[PDB]
Amino acid sequence: EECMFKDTRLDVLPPQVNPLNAILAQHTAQTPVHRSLEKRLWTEVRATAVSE
Amino acid sequence: PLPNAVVQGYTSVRGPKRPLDHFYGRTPLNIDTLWHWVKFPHRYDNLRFAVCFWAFLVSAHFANKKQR
Amino acid sequence: TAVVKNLAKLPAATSQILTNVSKLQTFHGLLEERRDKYAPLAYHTYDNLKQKTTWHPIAHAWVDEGLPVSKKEYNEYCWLKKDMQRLLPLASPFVFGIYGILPLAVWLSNDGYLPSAFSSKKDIVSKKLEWYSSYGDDLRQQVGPMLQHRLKRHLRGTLNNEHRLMLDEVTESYKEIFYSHYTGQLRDVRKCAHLRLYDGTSTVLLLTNKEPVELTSELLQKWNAIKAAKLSPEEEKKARNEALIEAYKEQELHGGPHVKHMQGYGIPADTPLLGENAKGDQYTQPPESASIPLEQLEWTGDTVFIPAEYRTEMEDWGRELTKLANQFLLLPWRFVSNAWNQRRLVSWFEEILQEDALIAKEGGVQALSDDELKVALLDRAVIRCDEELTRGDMEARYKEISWLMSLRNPFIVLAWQTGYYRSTYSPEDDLPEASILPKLNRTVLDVDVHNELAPDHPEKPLPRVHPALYPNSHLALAKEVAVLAK
Amino acid sequence: APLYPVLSQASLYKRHFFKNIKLFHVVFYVGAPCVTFGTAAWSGSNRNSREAIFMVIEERHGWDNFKKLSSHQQGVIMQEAAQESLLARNKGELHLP
Amino acid sequence: LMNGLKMRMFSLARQQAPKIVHKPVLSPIPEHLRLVKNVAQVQIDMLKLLNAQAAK
Amino acid sequence: VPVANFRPKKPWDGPWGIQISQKKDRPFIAMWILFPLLLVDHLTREYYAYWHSSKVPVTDVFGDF
Amino acid sequence: AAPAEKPDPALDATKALPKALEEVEFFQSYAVRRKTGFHLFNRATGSPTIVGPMFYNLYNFVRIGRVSKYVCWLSLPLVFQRMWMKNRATGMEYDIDLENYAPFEAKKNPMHGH
Ligand SMILES: CCCCCCCCCCCCCCCC(=O)OC[C@H](COP(=O)(O)O)OC(=O)CCCCCCCCCCCCCCC
Ligand SMILES: CCCCCCCCCCCCO[C@@H]1O[C@H](CO)[C@@H](O[C@H]2O[C@H](CO)[C@@H](O)[C@H](O)[C@H]2O)[C@H](O)[C@H]1O
Ligand SMILES: COCCOCCOCCOc1ccc(C(C)(C)CC(C)(C)C)cc1
Ligand SMILES: COCCOCCOCCOc1ccc(C(C)(C)CC(C)(C)C)cc1
Repeated sequence: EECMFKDTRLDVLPPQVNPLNAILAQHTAQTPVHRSLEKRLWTEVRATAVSE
Repeated sequence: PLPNAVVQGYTSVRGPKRPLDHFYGRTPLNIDTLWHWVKFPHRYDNLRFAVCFWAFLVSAHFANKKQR
Repeated sequence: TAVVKNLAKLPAATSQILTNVSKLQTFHGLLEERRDKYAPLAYHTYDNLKQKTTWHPIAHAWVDEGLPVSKKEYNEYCWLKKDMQRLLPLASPFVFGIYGILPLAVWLSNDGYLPSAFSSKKDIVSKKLEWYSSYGDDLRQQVGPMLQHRLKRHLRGTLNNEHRLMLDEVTESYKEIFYSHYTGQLRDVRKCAHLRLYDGTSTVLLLTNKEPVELTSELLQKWNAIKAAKLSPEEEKKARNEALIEAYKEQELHGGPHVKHMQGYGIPADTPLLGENAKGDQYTQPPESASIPLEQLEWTGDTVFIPAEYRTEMEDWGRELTKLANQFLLLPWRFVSNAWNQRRLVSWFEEILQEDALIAKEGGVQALSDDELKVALLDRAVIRCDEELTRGDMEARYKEISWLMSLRNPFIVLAWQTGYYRSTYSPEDDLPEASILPKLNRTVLDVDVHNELAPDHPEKPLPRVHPALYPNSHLALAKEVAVLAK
Repeated sequence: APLYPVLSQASLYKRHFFKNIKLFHVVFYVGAPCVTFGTAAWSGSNRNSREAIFMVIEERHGWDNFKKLSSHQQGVIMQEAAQESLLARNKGELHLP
Repeated sequence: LMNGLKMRMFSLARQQAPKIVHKPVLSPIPEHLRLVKNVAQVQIDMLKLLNAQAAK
Repeated sequence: VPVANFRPKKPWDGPWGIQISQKKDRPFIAMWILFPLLLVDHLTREYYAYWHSSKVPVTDVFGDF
Repeated sequence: AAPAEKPDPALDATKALPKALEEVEFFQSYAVRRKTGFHLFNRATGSPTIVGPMFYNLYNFVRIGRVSKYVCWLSLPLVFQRMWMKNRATGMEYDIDLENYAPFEAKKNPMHGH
């Protein structure tokens, strides 16, 4: 009843959770493993492309 | 007889009341703070006695003359 | 003053008025000729109390995808319809008498009360922008906040009954949509779509020769595939009916359509047999279509849209909220039932959707000019003329409200729109101080429409993730990238 | 730099006298003169004794003749009438219908 | 407090000006700005290191 | 560049707050003038009919008589 | 239909009687009086009266008033006016002829109507 006569903003703060983790986890769960290993090839070939 | 909301003055949340202003550096001016400016008559009491006497006397004079 | 200034051009205005009427007649002839052969019959429906018609865009707002018309010509059509509405005070002398000229003087005083013919400008875009910046933005900037309050107080209800009416999952989205003028942060449109959680599930029953079947994403996908294959009708109808019987079996396994167990709607069971008509244990009398075998299941071509808007429906809005919704959109509102204002709002909705379609045909938003985009956003009621935004912010705003209007719900549309008309005035001259940061800029990429967003839990809001940070975003955003880089 | 018509301190000091009233400050302060000089005590007694007085007068003496007499004899007859009415010898000394 | 008595003493003096008490106001704006500062410094160190790598 | 969601006041923004306060305390001011007027209207009143009255005060509203 | 609302304590009745008793206790607190100058005529039995020991409270509140304590007594002389006029009227000599011709509020007087 005395909510107006308090300062409870510290008792209720916005969480520091990154929602991106929930997104990337759903991304890996849907993909297979050989595509995960392929991404290491896509990155490596991109490095050699920038090198040449 | 009555619910607690009516007694405490609120259904769910007690709302803050704006406090009363004071006007620092001067006397409060309210219906009950007027004796600071207007005391009972004390300056012309003896003149009141004199004027009451003279009013009674002059009224009696002219009334008696009219009646007679 | 403006009275004599407009009387000076009143002779020169009648010719333009009649020319505009002819243009309107020709365009309406074309549009109705197309509509009378390509558009379905949206039947009239009465409200729950069954005294006045009710209107929804899903059934009544049809979009002629394939209208051979330029966007500017449609703008002319709509603007001249509004001019015909504004020509109504000319009837005052013909119903009141020769003394019915003072209303005509009041009409001629303000230029915002007048049609296009009294304007010195020529291009429809410049004319529309002049009218807006002179009269319409000001008229709209004084209805926005009050409309927002009415929408809020429609959701939360009156007399301290929020614990009985509001939902605890739409709470943070409600706050971000309605109280972001406190924070100064931008809004995500998906948080306005979360307001639809107050409503039920919107369904679509296709009517067959046997029973109604609920439409699903799978059945719709199959029908679109069959439509794209361009097969013969002997094969097209066969595949459609195959998908239809499959969906019928699927919903019969689900436990019937969603509508059977929703308050206010329902499918009757088999009729009962009364008294001696009861033949022992068979207390029912099935319909005629029970004789038809299920393999002959064919779509009747008839559809029933059920929005299930238990809190959002325009009927329960009221005498005042409807009028303010029409005021805020610069539509006619006075001295009419809420049904007529509902139709006016739905017609505005249809106009905006057709304009969106024509814009997408013309090459999107980027093909438009700056004044044309400004005028489009003014028509959508998301910009006020005292802002001076960038082009990217305008494009993002258009994309936002276009997606929001694709959902066919006026309440969330108005909730979104009214947020862009919450401006304050300071009591001091020095404050607000001159800012140090640059003007707000955005892009079409910053708007997340291609992803779903769950409602944030009450008092546990989450930060905003850019679409670019998602995996494979460069592949999903490739269209916008190609449009912007070019 | 206030853009509004800023109100002086003394004007607020004076308006506070008018808006800082409580309910009892009106009720009792206006009820005391009202209850004393009202339809109950003084004004009522006066104005309702006058009716009986002039009824008695017009029945016994007459209003025109009463008007012709002096203020003294007028008051004498008025007092006699007031006594006759207060007594209520015919009502068994009871001011009831 | 006295032997066999307790009392409440009130002064009698006009208050010419209000009495001030330092009640510090909690606000998130300074911490917002400090968080912005820290994140920007992170990105600045990142850019400097990446430039050193790309050029060296 | 200025700060957003801020603008100068306009006629349709209504009066300022101090003006609304001045509107509010007008009944409270007229109270002091009207309660004495109420008491004076009751105290300075005379009845309109007596047992002897051959006439009663009449007030022609529209002067038709 | 089946809303399942929790009990609201504001709808209970557990403060009205305490508040009224608090008001009555504040009233009775002003009845506290010193021993000096105390006198109260008890009944003939020696037991106290009812109104007697609850006059100090009332007059201690009259002390705190501002306008009523100087105005509400001005209707009291009127009581003595009645006390005197009634006795004047109990034995007032009157004319038999006027009483028989114009009796005040007597029944069956056709000039009144009945
Ligand atoms: C034998 C006669 C009776 C006994 C002797 C005389 C009486 C002695 C007692 C003292 C005098 C009593 C006066 C009696 C007058 C009377 O008859 O009272 C009745 C008369 C009306 O009678 P009529 O209408 O019949 O003439 O009213 C007045 O006299 C007017 C008095 C004005 C009082 C105002 C008080 C204001 C107090 C401040 C309050 C402020 C709060 C805000 C409110 C505005
Ligand atoms: C006893 C037999 C059964 C009958 C029971 C009901 C009797 C009702 C009559 C007594 C009414 C008393 O009415 C009393 O009014 C005051 C107004 O000052 C209310 O007072 C309330 O409102 C005010 C403001 O208006 C608030 O600031 C306050 O906190 C709150 O108490 C009381 O809550 C109520 O109790
Ligand atoms: C059994 O009860 C008998 C008491 O009743 C006395 C009737 O009093 C009439 C009104 O009295 C008041 C005066 C002021 C108030 C307050 C102080 C609560 C007024 C307020 C709310 C403005 C502060 C309440 C009642
Ligand atoms: C608004 O509500 C307040 C109304 O309260 C009125 C209460 O009235 C009763 C007060 O009367 C009394 C009764 C008893 C007493 C005293 C006699 C308590 C008893 C004592 C002093 C002998 C202990 C004093 C005053």
